[PDB]
Amino acid sequence: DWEIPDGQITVGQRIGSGSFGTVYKGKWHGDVAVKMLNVTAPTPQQLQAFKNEVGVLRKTRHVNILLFMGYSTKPQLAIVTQWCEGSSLYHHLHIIETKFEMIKLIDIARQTAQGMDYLHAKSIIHRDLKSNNIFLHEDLTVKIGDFGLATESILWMAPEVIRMQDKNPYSFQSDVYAFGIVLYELMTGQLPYSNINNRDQIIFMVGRGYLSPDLSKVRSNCPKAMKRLMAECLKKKRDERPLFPQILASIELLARS
Amino acid sequence: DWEIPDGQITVGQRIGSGSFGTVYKGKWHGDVAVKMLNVTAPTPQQLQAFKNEVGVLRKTRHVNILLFMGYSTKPQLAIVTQWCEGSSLYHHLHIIETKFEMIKLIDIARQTAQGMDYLHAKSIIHRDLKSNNIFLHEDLTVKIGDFGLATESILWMAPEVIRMQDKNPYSFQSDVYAFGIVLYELMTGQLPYSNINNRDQIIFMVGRGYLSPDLSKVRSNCPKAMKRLMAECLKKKRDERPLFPQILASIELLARS
Ligand SMILES: OCCn1cc(-c2ccc3c(c2)CC/C3=N\O)c(-c2ccncc2)n1
Ligand SMILES: OCCn1cc(-c2ccc3c(c2)CC/C3=N\O)c(-c2ccncc2)n1
Ligand SMILES: [Cl-]
Repeated sequence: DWEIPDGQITVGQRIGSGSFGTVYKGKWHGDVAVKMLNVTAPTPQQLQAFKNEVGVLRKTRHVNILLFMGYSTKPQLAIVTQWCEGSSLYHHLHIIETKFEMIKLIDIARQTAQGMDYLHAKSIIHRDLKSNNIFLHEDLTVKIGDFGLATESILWMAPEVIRMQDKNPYSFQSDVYAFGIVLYELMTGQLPYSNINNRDQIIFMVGRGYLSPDLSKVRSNCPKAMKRLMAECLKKKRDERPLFPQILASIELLARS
Repeated sequence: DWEIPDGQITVGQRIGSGSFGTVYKGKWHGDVAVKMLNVTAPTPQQLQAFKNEVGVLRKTRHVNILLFMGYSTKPQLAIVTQWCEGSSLYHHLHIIETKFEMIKLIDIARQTAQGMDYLHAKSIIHRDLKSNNIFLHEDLTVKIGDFGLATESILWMAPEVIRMQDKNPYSFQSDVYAFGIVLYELMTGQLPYSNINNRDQIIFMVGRGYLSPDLSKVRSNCPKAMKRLMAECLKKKRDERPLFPQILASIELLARS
Protein backbone atom coordinates (compact mmCIF):
# COMPACT_ATOMS: atom_id res chain seq x y z
CA ASP A 1 0.00 0.00 0.00
CA TRP A 2 1.19 3.47 -0.99
CA GLU A 3 -0.55 5.80 1.41
CA ILE A 4 1.94 8.11 3.11
CA PRO A 5 0.98 9.02 6.74
CA ASP A 6 0.66 12.79 7.36
CA GLY A 7 3.55 14.63 8.98
CA GLN A 8 6.08 12.84 6.76
CA ILE A 9 5.78 15.02 3.70
CA THR A 10 7.38 18.44 3.78
CA VAL A 11 5.83 20.89 1.34
CA GLY A 12 8.06 23.68 0.14
CA GLN A 13 8.11 25.85 -2.92
CA ARG A 14 5.18 26.27 -5.29
CA ILE A 15 6.37 25.25 -8.76
CA GLY A 16 3.13 25.62 -10.71
CA SER A 17 -0.01 23.81 -11.73
CA GLY A 18 -0.98 20.32 -12.86
CA SER A 19 -4.21 18.67 -13.93
CA PHE A 20 -6.30 18.52 -10.75
CA GLY A 21 -4.09 20.44 -8.34
CA THR A 22 -1.04 22.50 -7.47
CA VAL A 23 2.61 21.45 -7.86
CA TYR A 24 5.12 21.92 -5.06
CA LYS A 25 8.72 20.92 -4.41
CA GLY A 26 8.82 18.65 -1.42
CA LYS A 27 10.76 16.48 0.94
CA TRP A 28 10.00 12.81 1.45
CA HIS A 29 13.08 10.59 1.58
CA GLY A 30 14.67 13.28 -0.51
CA ASP A 31 13.35 15.65 -3.12
CA VAL A 32 9.94 14.82 -4.48
CA ALA A 33 7.36 16.54 -6.62
CA VAL A 34 4.01 16.92 -4.92
CA LYS A 35 0.72 17.59 -6.71
CA MET A 36 -1.73 18.69 -4.05
CA LEU A 37 -5.33 19.93 -4.10
CA ASN A 38 -5.69 23.14 -2.06
CA VAL A 39 -9.25 22.48 -0.93
CA THR A 40 -10.93 22.13 2.44
CA ALA A 41 -14.04 20.37 1.12
CA PRO A 42 -12.95 17.79 -1.47
CA THR A 43 -16.01 17.28 -3.69
CA PRO A 44 -16.69 13.67 -4.80
CA GLN A 45 -15.77 14.52 -8.40
CA GLN A 46 -12.35 15.49 -7.08
CA LEU A 47 -11.90 12.28 -5.07
CA GLN A 48 -12.67 10.33 -8.20
CA ALA A 49 -10.18 12.19 -10.35
CA PHE A 50 -7.65 11.53 -7.63
CA LYS A 51 -8.58 7.87 -7.14
CA ASN A 52 -8.22 7.29 -10.87
CA GLU A 53 -4.83 8.97 -11.17
CA VAL A 54 -3.38 7.04 -8.25
CA GLY A 55 -5.01 3.90 -9.62
CA VAL A 56 -3.31 4.41 -12.97
CA LEU A 57 0.04 5.43 -11.44
CA ARG A 58 0.29 2.19 -9.35
CA LYS A 59 0.24 0.38 -12.70
CA THR A 60 3.36 2.17 -13.98
CA ARG A 61 7.03 1.22 -13.46
CA HIS A 62 9.46 2.35 -16.16
CA VAL A 63 12.32 4.86 -16.52
CA ASN A 64 10.33 7.04 -18.92
CA ILE A 65 7.29 7.38 -16.69
CA LEU A 66 7.71 9.82 -13.80
CA LEU A 67 8.07 7.59 -10.77
CA PHE A 68 5.02 7.45 -8.54
CA MET A 69 6.10 7.27 -4.88
CA GLY A 70 2.76 7.42 -3.10
CA TYR A 71 -0.29 9.45 -2.07
CA SER A 72 -1.79 11.39 0.84
CA THR A 73 -5.42 11.88 1.83
CA LYS A 74 -4.71 14.16 4.79
CA PRO A 75 -4.25 17.09 5.46
CA GLN A 76 -5.10 17.31 1.75
CA LEU A 77 -5.15 15.00 -1.27
CA ALA A 78 -1.75 14.59 -2.80
CA ILE A 79 0.30 12.70 -5.32
CA VAL A 80 4.03 12.27 -4.72
CA THR A 81 6.64 11.53 -7.35
CA GLN A 82 10.33 11.65 -7.94
CA TRP A 83 11.76 15.11 -8.37
CA CYS A 84 13.15 15.89 -11.79
CA GLU A 85 15.78 18.59 -11.89
CA GLY A 86 15.82 20.32 -15.21
CA SER A 87 12.55 21.39 -16.70
CA SER A 88 9.78 20.46 -19.09
CA LEU A 89 10.50 20.05 -22.77
CA TYR A 90 8.10 22.99 -23.27
CA HIS A 91 10.31 25.03 -21.06
CA HIS A 92 13.45 24.06 -22.90
CA LEU A 93 12.13 24.55 -26.41
CA HIS A 94 9.95 27.63 -26.01
CA ILE A 95 10.97 29.60 -22.90
CA ILE A 96 14.76 29.37 -22.55
CA GLU A 97 15.32 28.33 -26.16
CA THR A 98 17.77 25.48 -25.41
CA LYS A 99 19.31 24.28 -28.64
CA PHE A 100 19.75 20.52 -28.55
CA GLU A 101 21.67 18.63 -31.16
CA MET A 102 19.64 16.40 -33.43
CA ILE A 103 20.93 13.16 -31.91
CA LYS A 104 19.73 14.31 -28.48
CA LEU A 105 16.36 15.28 -30.04
CA ILE A 106 15.81 11.84 -31.61
CA ASP A 107 16.76 10.33 -28.22
CA ILE A 108 14.11 12.44 -26.51
CA ALA A 109 11.72 11.16 -29.19
CA ARG A 110 12.76 7.53 -28.70
CA GLN A 111 12.40 7.73 -24.92
CA THR A 112 9.06 9.54 -25.27
CA ALA A 113 7.92 6.73 -27.55
CA GLN A 114 9.44 4.14 -25.20
CA GLY A 115 7.16 5.22 -22.35
CA MET A 116 4.08 5.70 -24.47
CA ASP A 117 4.48 2.07 -25.63
CA TYR A 118 4.66 0.88 -22.02
CA LEU A 119 1.53 2.84 -21.27
CA HIS A 120 -0.51 1.40 -24.15
CA ALA A 121 0.72 -2.16 -23.64
CA LYS A 122 -0.70 -1.72 -20.15
CA SER A 123 -3.92 -0.46 -21.83
CA ILE A 124 -3.42 3.11 -20.54
CA ILE A 125 -4.23 6.15 -22.62
CA HIS A 126 -2.60 9.35 -21.45
CA ARG A 127 -4.99 11.83 -23.14
CA ASP A 128 -2.73 14.83 -22.31
CA LEU A 129 0.66 14.29 -23.94
CA LYS A 130 2.45 17.53 -24.62
CA SER A 131 5.91 19.00 -24.10
CA ASN A 132 4.82 20.40 -20.64
CA ASN A 133 4.20 16.90 -19.20
CA ILE A 134 7.49 15.55 -20.52
CA PHE A 135 10.18 16.23 -17.96
CA LEU A 136 13.80 16.21 -18.94
CA HIS A 137 15.58 14.72 -15.91
CA GLU A 138 19.21 15.82 -15.57
CA ASP A 139 18.88 16.86 -19.23
CA LEU A 140 19.22 13.19 -20.29
CA THR A 141 16.26 11.09 -19.22
CA VAL A 142 12.66 11.51 -20.33
CA LYS A 143 9.82 11.33 -17.84
CA ILE A 144 6.18 11.44 -18.88
CA GLY A 145 3.86 12.65 -16.10
CA ASP A 146 0.48 14.07 -15.13
CA PHE A 147 -1.97 11.11 -15.45
CA GLY A 148 -4.94 13.09 -14.20
CA LEU A 149 -6.78 13.06 -17.54
CA ALA A 150 -5.58 9.49 -18.01
CA THR A 151 -7.72 6.38 -18.42
CA GLU A 152 -7.24 2.62 -18.46
CA SER A 153 -4.47 21.49 -24.47
CA ILE A 154 -5.38 22.51 -28.02
CA LEU A 155 -2.18 22.09 -30.01
CA TRP A 156 -1.64 18.40 -29.16
CA MET A 157 -5.29 17.33 -29.56
CA ALA A 158 -6.17 15.35 -32.73
CA PRO A 159 -9.05 16.51 -35.00
CA GLU A 160 -11.47 13.81 -33.76
CA VAL A 161 -10.81 14.92 -30.16
CA ILE A 162 -11.56 18.50 -31.12
CA ARG A 163 -14.84 17.67 -32.90
CA MET A 164 -16.18 15.49 -30.06
CA GLN A 165 -18.58 13.87 -32.54
CA ASP A 166 -17.92 10.34 -31.25
CA LYS A 167 -18.74 9.30 -27.68
CA ASN A 168 -15.14 8.83 -26.65
CA PRO A 169 -12.79 10.30 -29.33
CA TYR A 170 -9.66 9.28 -27.40
CA SER A 171 -7.74 6.24 -28.56
CA PHE A 172 -4.11 5.12 -28.85
CA GLN A 173 -3.94 7.13 -32.05
CA SER A 174 -4.95 10.36 -30.31
CA ASP A 175 -1.79 10.10 -28.14
CA VAL A 176 0.13 9.28 -31.33
CA TYR A 177 -1.12 12.52 -32.81
CA ALA A 178 0.03 14.42 -29.69
CA PHE A 179 3.43 12.75 -29.84
CA GLY A 180 3.75 13.87 -33.49
CA ILE A 181 3.20 17.47 -32.32
CA VAL A 182 6.06 16.79 -29.90
CA LEU A 183 8.28 15.67 -32.81
CA TYR A 184 7.28 18.90 -34.50
CA GLU A 185 8.29 20.85 -31.40
CA LEU A 186 11.53 18.85 -31.27
CA MET A 187 12.45 19.39 -34.91
CA THR A 188 11.22 22.97 -35.46
CA GLY A 189 11.99 24.18 -31.95
CA GLN A 190 8.61 25.83 -32.37
CA LEU A 191 4.97 25.78 -31.57
CA PRO A 192 2.59 24.89 -34.37
CA TYR A 193 0.35 27.54 -35.92
CA SER A 194 2.58 30.36 -34.73
CA ASN A 195 1.46 32.71 -37.56
CA ILE A 196 -2.13 32.49 -36.29
CA ASN A 197 -3.00 34.56 -33.20
CA ASN A 198 -6.49 33.10 -32.75
CA ARG A 199 -7.10 30.05 -30.59
CA ASP A 200 -10.69 29.61 -31.74
CA GLN A 201 -9.72 29.64 -35.42
CA ILE A 202 -7.00 27.08 -34.73
CA ILE A 203 -9.52 24.84 -32.92
CA PHE A 204 -12.07 25.14 -35.73
CA MET A 205 -9.67 24.64 -38.64
CA VAL A 206 -7.79 21.68 -37.14
CA GLY A 207 -11.18 20.16 -36.39
CA ARG A 208 -12.28 20.51 -40.01
CA GLY A 209 -8.96 19.50 -41.55
CA TYR A 210 -8.32 22.92 -43.00
CA LEU A 211 -5.25 23.34 -40.81
CA SER A 212 -2.23 21.12 -40.24
CA PRO A 213 1.38 21.66 -39.08
CA ASP A 214 3.83 22.99 -41.62
CA LEU A 215 6.58 20.36 -41.79
CA SER A 216 8.75 22.55 -44.02
CA LYS A 217 9.86 24.30 -40.81
CA VAL A 218 12.03 21.44 -39.54
CA ARG A 219 15.81 21.89 -39.24
CA SER A 220 17.81 21.02 -42.37
CA ASN A 221 19.54 18.17 -40.54
CA CYS A 222 16.26 16.49 -39.59
CA PRO A 223 16.39 13.06 -41.28
CA LYS A 224 13.87 12.56 -44.08
CA ALA A 225 12.64 9.44 -42.34
CA MET A 226 11.78 11.61 -39.32
CA LYS A 227 9.62 14.01 -41.38
CA ARG A 228 7.87 10.96 -42.76
CA LEU A 229 7.29 9.60 -39.25
CA MET A 230 5.93 12.96 -38.17
CA ALA A 231 3.44 12.96 -41.05
CA GLU A 232 2.29 9.43 -40.28
CA CYS A 233 1.70 10.29 -36.63
CA LEU A 234 0.03 13.55 -37.73
CA LYS A 235 -2.49 12.08 -40.29
CA LYS A 236 -5.92 13.68 -39.82
CA LYS A 237 -7.45 10.26 -39.96
CA ARG A 238 -7.05 8.20 -36.79
CA ASP A 239 -6.71 4.75 -38.47
CA GLU A 240 -3.98 5.97 -40.85
CA ARG A 241 -1.68 6.61 -37.85
CA PRO A 242 1.06 4.23 -36.60
CA LEU A 243 1.16 2.68 -33.19
CA PHE A 244 4.16 3.03 -30.88
CA PRO A 245 5.94 -0.27 -31.64
CA GLN A 246 6.13 0.78 -35.29
CA ILE A 247 7.07 4.34 -34.23
CA LEU A 248 9.81 2.93 -32.00
CA ALA A 249 11.18 0.54 -34.58
CA SER A 250 11.23 3.51 -36.92
CA ILE A 251 13.16 5.83 -34.62
CA GLU A 252 15.58 3.10 -33.54
CA LEU A 253 16.30 2.25 -37.19
CA LEU A 254 16.65 5.95 -37.98
CA ALA A 255 19.12 6.19 -35.07
CA ARG A 256 22.03 4.42 -36.79
CA SER A 257 23.05 7.38 -38.96
CA ASP B 1 -0.27 -7.31 -11.09
CA TRP B 2 3.43 -7.39 -12.07
CA GLU B 3 3.55 -10.78 -13.72
CA ILE B 4 4.98 -10.27 -17.20
CA PRO B 5 3.20 -12.50 -19.76
CA ASP B 6 5.28 -15.24 -21.33
CA GLY B 7 7.21 -14.30 -24.46
CA GLN B 8 7.80 -10.54 -24.24
CA ILE B 9 11.10 -10.55 -22.38
CA THR B 10 14.07 -10.95 -24.71
CA VAL B 11 17.29 -12.09 -23.01
CA GLY B 12 20.64 -10.89 -24.39
CA GLN B 13 24.25 -11.24 -23.23
CA ARG B 14 25.15 -12.44 -19.70
CA ILE B 15 26.42 -9.64 -17.45
CA GLY B 16 27.63 -11.43 -14.32
CA SER B 17 26.40 -13.59 -11.43
CA GLY B 18 23.90 -12.00 -9.06
CA SER B 19 22.45 -13.40 -5.87
CA PHE B 20 20.21 -16.42 -6.37
CA GLY B 21 20.31 -16.16 -10.14
CA THR B 22 22.21 -14.91 -13.17
CA VAL B 23 22.05 -11.43 -14.66
CA TYR B 24 21.55 -10.65 -18.33
CA LYS B 25 21.06 -7.50 -20.37
CA GLY B 26 17.71 -7.51 -22.09
CA LYS B 27 14.70 -5.98 -23.78
CA TRP B 28 11.17 -5.40 -22.52
CA HIS B 29 9.86 -1.93 -23.34
CA GLY B 30 13.41 -0.75 -23.71
CA ASP B 31 16.69 -1.98 -22.26
CA VAL B 32 16.28 -3.81 -18.93
CA ALA B 33 18.29 -5.89 -16.48
CA VAL B 34 17.11 -9.46 -15.96
CA LYS B 35 18.05 -11.79 -13.15
CA MET B 36 17.06 -15.31 -14.07
CA LEU B 37 17.26 -18.71 -12.41
CA ASN B 38 19.74 -20.59 -14.62
CA VAL B 39 18.19 -23.94 -13.68
CA THR B 40 15.35 -26.10 -15.16
CA ALA B 41 13.22 -27.11 -12.19
CA PRO B 42 13.38 -25.14 -8.91
CA THR B 43 13.81 -26.54 -5.42
CA PRO B 44 10.84 -25.21 -3.37
CA GLN B 45 13.38 -23.21 -1.31
CA GLN B 46 14.71 -21.54 -4.49
CA LEU B 47 11.08 -20.78 -5.25
CA GLN B 48 10.05 -18.88 -2.12
CA ALA B 49 13.33 -16.99 -2.33
CA PHE B 50 12.09 -15.62 -5.66
CA LYS B 51 8.66 -14.99 -4.13
CA ASN B 52 10.11 -13.04 -1.22
CA GLU B 53 12.41 -10.95 -3.44
CA VAL B 54 9.44 -10.00 -5.61
CA GLY B 55 7.49 -9.15 -2.47
CA VAL B 56 10.12 -6.70 -1.30
CA LEU B 57 10.69 -5.13 -4.75
CA ARG B 58 6.96 -4.48 -5.27
CA LYS B 59 7.10 -2.31 -2.15
CA THR B 60 9.98 -0.21 -3.51
CA ARG B 61 9.24 3.02 -5.37
CA HIS B 62 12.20 5.38 -4.98
CA VAL B 63 14.87 6.82 -7.27
CA ASN B 64 17.80 5.42 -5.26
CA ILE B 65 16.35 1.94 -5.41
CA LEU B 66 16.87 -0.03 -8.65
CA LEU B 67 13.48 -0.01 -10.33
CA PHE B 68 11.56 -3.26 -10.38
CA MET B 69 9.63 -3.59 -13.66
CA GLY B 70 8.19 -7.09 -13.27
CA TYR B 71 8.61 -10.83 -12.67
CA SER B 72 8.20 -13.94 -14.86
CA THR B 73 7.56 -17.58 -13.97
CA LYS B 74 7.72 -18.96 -17.56
CA PRO B 75 10.16 -19.82 -19.19
CA GLN B 76 11.93 -19.47 -15.85
CA LEU B 77 11.87 -17.46 -12.63
CA ALA B 78 13.12 -13.99 -13.58
CA ILE B 79 13.20 -10.44 -12.25
CA VAL B 80 13.07 -7.36 -14.46
CA THR B 81 14.59 -4.04 -13.44
CA GLN B 82 15.59 -0.89 -15.21
CA TRP B 83 18.93 -1.16 -16.98
CA CYS B 84 21.67 1.03 -15.53
CA GLU B 85 24.02 2.45 -18.17
CA GLY B 86 27.06 2.87 -15.96
CA SER B 87 28.39 0.05 -13.82
CA SER B 88 28.70 -1.02 -10.20
CA LEU B 89 30.30 1.51 -7.85
CA TYR B 90 32.78 -1.30 -7.20
CA HIS B 91 33.82 -1.36 -10.84
CA HIS B 92 34.63 2.38 -10.82
CA LEU B 93 36.54 2.40 -7.57
CA HIS B 94 38.64 -0.77 -7.72
CA ILE B 95 38.83 -1.74 -11.39
CA ILE B 96 39.03 1.31 -13.62
CA GLU B 97 40.03 3.45 -10.64
CA THR B 98 37.71 6.31 -11.56
CA LYS B 99 38.89 9.57 -10.03
CA PHE B 100 35.75 11.17 -8.63
CA GLU B 101 35.94 14.50 -6.80
CA MET B 102 35.03 14.63 -3.14
CA ILE B 103 31.74 16.39 -3.81
CA LYS B 104 30.67 13.51 -6.04
CA LEU B 105 31.86 10.85 -3.60
CA ILE B 106 29.85 12.58 -0.86
CA ASP B 107 26.89 12.76 -3.22
CA ILE B 108 27.03 9.02 -3.85
CA ALA B 109 27.21 8.55 -0.08
CA ARG B 110 24.14 10.74 0.39
CA GLN B 111 22.11 8.99 -2.35
CA THR B 112 23.03 5.51 -1.15
CA ALA B 113 22.06 6.68 2.33
CA GLN B 114 18.82 8.20 1.00
CA GLY B 115 17.95 4.79 -0.46
CA MET B 116 18.84 2.86 2.68
CA ASP B 117 16.70 5.27 4.62
CA TYR B 118 13.71 4.59 2.34
CA LEU B 119 13.98 0.85 2.91
CA HIS B 120 14.30 1.02 6.67
CA ALA B 121 11.24 3.27 6.95
CA LYS B 122 9.34 0.46 5.22
CA SER B 123 10.91 -2.19 7.47
CA ILE B 124 13.23 -3.65 4.85
CA ILE B 125 16.70 -4.90 5.70
CA HIS B 126 18.89 -5.37 2.66
CA ARG B 127 21.56 -7.72 4.05
CA ASP B 128 23.85 -7.52 1.03
CA LEU B 129 24.86 -3.84 0.70
CA LYS B 130 28.21 -3.70 -1.06
CA SER B 131 29.64 -1.46 -3.78
CA ASN B 132 28.53 -4.16 -6.27
CA ASN B 133 24.84 -3.76 -5.60
CA ILE B 134 25.37 -0.04 -6.07
CA PHE B 135 24.81 0.72 -9.71
CA LEU B 136 25.58 4.10 -11.13
CA HIS B 137 23.47 5.24 -13.97
CA GLU B 138 24.23 8.35 -15.95
CA ASP B 139 27.06 8.37 -13.43
CA LEU B 140 25.19 10.96 -11.33
CA THR B 141 22.44 8.67 -10.07
CA VAL B 142 22.78 5.85 -7.53
CA LYS B 143 20.71 2.67 -7.66
CA ILE B 144 20.77 0.10 -4.84
CA GLY B 145 20.03 -3.38 -6.17
CA ASP B 146 19.89 -7.12 -5.40
CA PHE B 147 17.24 -7.91 -2.81
CA GLY B 148 17.99 -11.60 -2.88
CA LEU B 149 18.79 -11.55 0.85
CA ALA B 150 16.32 -8.82 1.62
CA THR B 151 13.76 -9.34 4.39
CA GLU B 152 11.33 -7.47 6.64
CA SER B 153 30.31 -10.56 0.61
CA ILE B 154 32.15 -10.73 3.96
CA LEU B 155 33.93 -7.36 3.72
CA TRP B 156 30.63 -5.58 4.26
CA MET B 157 29.52 -8.02 6.94
CA ALA B 158 29.24 -6.68 10.50
CA PRO B 159 31.13 -8.70 13.15
CA GLU B 160 27.90 -9.88 14.81
CA VAL B 161 26.76 -11.16 11.42
CA ILE B 162 30.11 -12.99 11.04
CA ARG B 163 29.57 -14.80 14.35
CA MET B 164 25.91 -15.75 13.85
CA GLN B 165 25.73 -16.20 17.65
CA ASP B 166 22.49 -14.19 18.22
CA LYS B 167 18.71 -13.78 17.58
CA ASN B 168 18.43 -11.85 14.37
CA PRO B 169 22.16 -11.09 13.78
CA TYR B 170 20.89 -8.79 11.07
CA SER B 171 19.44 -5.43 11.85
CA PHE B 172 19.33 -1.91 10.52
CA GLN B 173 22.76 -1.52 12.06
CA SER B 174 24.15 -4.48 10.12
CA ASP B 175 23.22 -2.42 7.05
CA VAL B 176 24.69 0.76 8.54
CA TYR B 177 27.94 -1.14 9.12
CA ALA B 178 28.02 -2.28 5.47
CA PHE B 179 27.35 1.34 4.45
CA GLY B 180 30.39 2.27 6.57
CA ILE B 181 32.48 -0.02 4.39
CA VAL B 182 31.14 1.76 1.30
CA LEU B 183 32.19 5.15 2.77
CA TYR B 184 35.59 3.59 3.32
CA GLU B 185 35.76 2.51 -0.36
CA LEU B 186 34.77 6.03 -1.46
CA MET B 187 37.37 7.64 0.80
CA THR B 188 40.24 5.22 0.19
CA GLY B 189 39.56 4.16 -3.40
CA GLN B 190 40.02 0.62 -2.08
CA LEU B 191 38.74 -2.40 -0.18
CA PRO B 192 39.55 -2.99 3.47
CA TYR B 193 42.04 -5.70 4.48
CA SER B 194 43.72 -5.44 1.06
CA ASN B 195 47.05 -6.42 2.65
CA ILE B 196 45.44 -9.61 3.93
CA ASN B 197 44.97 -12.38 1.34
CA ASN B 198 43.03 -15.01 3.29
CA ARG B 199 39.25 -14.91 3.49
CA ASP B 200 39.08 -17.34 6.42
CA GLN B 201 41.40 -15.29 8.62
CA ILE B 202 39.54 -12.01 7.98
CA ILE B 203 36.38 -13.84 8.96
CA PHE B 204 38.07 -15.04 12.09
CA MET B 205 39.63 -11.64 13.00
CA VAL B 206 36.65 -9.39 12.34
CA GLY B 207 34.51 -11.90 14.18
CA ARG B 208 36.96 -11.75 17.12
CA GLY B 209 37.52 -7.98 17.20
CA TYR B 210 41.15 -8.23 16.12
CA LEU B 211 40.72 -6.64 12.72
CA SER B 212 39.04 -3.42 11.64
CA PRO B 213 39.43 -1.13 8.62
CA ASP B 214 42.47 1.16 8.76
CA LEU B 215 41.06 4.69 8.69
CA SER B 216 44.49 6.34 8.16
CA LYS B 217 44.14 5.47 4.48
CA VAL B 218 41.50 8.08 3.75
CA ARG B 219 42.03 11.01 1.38
CA SER B 220 43.70 14.12 2.78
CA ASN B 221 40.70 16.12 1.51
CA CYS B 222 38.24 13.84 3.29
CA PRO B 223 36.41 16.08 5.80
CA LYS B 224 36.82 15.27 9.47
CA ALA B 225 33.05 14.79 9.82
CA MET B 226 32.92 12.01 7.18
CA LYS B 227 35.87 10.15 8.75
CA ARG B 228 34.06 10.52 12.08
CA LEU B 229 30.74 9.44 10.57
CA MET B 230 32.49 6.49 8.95
CA ALA B 231 33.92 5.42 12.29
CA GLU B 232 30.51 5.55 14.03
CA CYS B 233 28.89 3.60 11.16
CA LEU B 234 31.75 1.07 11.63
CA LYS B 235 31.55 0.66 15.43
CA LYS B 236 31.67 -3.01 16.50
CA LYS B 237 28.81 -2.60 18.98
CA ARG B 238 25.73 -2.14 16.84
CA ASP B 239 23.79 -0.13 19.45
CA GLU B 240 26.48 2.56 19.09
CA ARG B 241 25.88 2.82 15.33
CA PRO B 242 23.79 5.67 13.97
CA LEU B 243 20.69 5.08 11.94
CA PHE B 244 20.20 6.55 8.49
CA PRO B 245 18.21 9.70 9.33
CA GLN B 246 21.13 10.79 11.50
CA ILE B 247 23.58 9.66 8.79
CA LEU B 248 21.72 11.80 6.26
CA ALA B 249 21.66 14.85 8.53
CA SER B 250 25.43 14.54 8.96
CA ILE B 251 26.12 14.37 5.23
CA GLU B 252 23.71 17.05 4.10
CA LEU B 253 25.37 19.29 6.69
CA LEU B 254 28.97 18.71 5.63
CA ALA B 255 27.79 18.98 2.02
CA ARG B 256 27.03 22.60 2.80
CA SER B 257 30.78 23.20 2.87
O1 LIG C 1 5.30 21.79 -16.05
C1 LIG C 1 4.97 22.83 -15.13
C2 LIG C 1 5.88 22.75 -13.90
N1 LIG C 1 5.86 21.39 -13.35
C3 LIG C 1 4.80 20.58 -13.13
C4 LIG C 1 5.26 19.42 -12.59
C5 LIG C 1 4.42 18.28 -12.21
C6 LIG C 1 3.30 18.01 -12.98
C7 LIG C 1 2.50 16.95 -12.65
C8 LIG C 1 2.83 16.16 -11.54
C9 LIG C 1 3.97 16.42 -10.78
C10 LIG C 1 4.76 17.49 -11.11
C11 LIG C 1 4.08 15.42 -9.66
C12 LIG C 1 2.85 14.52 -9.78
C13 LIG C 1 2.13 14.98 -11.02
N2 LIG C 1 1.09 14.45 -11.56
O2 LIG C 1 0.50 13.30 -11.00
C14 LIG C 1 6.67 19.52 -12.46
C15 LIG C 1 7.68 18.55 -11.96
C16 LIG C 1 7.65 17.20 -12.31
C17 LIG C 1 8.64 16.36 -11.84
N3 LIG C 1 9.64 16.83 -11.10
C18 LIG C 1 9.72 18.10 -10.77
C19 LIG C 1 8.76 19.00 -11.19
N4 LIG C 1 7.00 20.70 -12.93
O1 LIG D 1 27.09 -6.48 -9.67
C1 LIG D 1 27.14 -7.60 -10.56
C2 LIG D 1 26.91 -7.20 -12.04
N1 LIG D 1 25.53 -6.72 -12.16
C3 LIG D 1 24.46 -7.28 -11.54
C4 LIG D 1 23.35 -6.56 -11.87
C5 LIG D 1 22.02 -6.92 -11.34
C6 LIG D 1 22.00 -7.44 -10.05
C7 LIG D 1 20.82 -7.82 -9.45
C8 LIG D 1 19.62 -7.68 -10.13
C9 LIG D 1 19.62 -7.16 -11.43
C10 LIG D 1 20.81 -6.78 -12.04
C11 LIG D 1 18.20 -7.13 -11.92
C12 LIG D 1 17.34 -7.86 -10.88
C13 LIG D 1 18.25 -8.00 -9.69
N2 LIG D 1 17.90 -8.32 -8.49
O2 LIG D 1 16.54 -8.60 -8.21
C14 LIG D 1 23.79 -5.51 -12.73
C15 LIG D 1 23.00 -4.43 -13.37
C16 LIG D 1 21.95 -3.80 -12.69
C17 LIG D 1 21.26 -2.79 -13.34
N3 LIG D 1 21.60 -2.41 -14.56
C18 LIG D 1 22.59 -2.98 -15.22
C19 LIG D 1 23.32 -4.00 -14.66
N4 LIG D 1 25.10 -5.61 -12.88
CL1 LIG E 1 15.96 7.72 -13.02
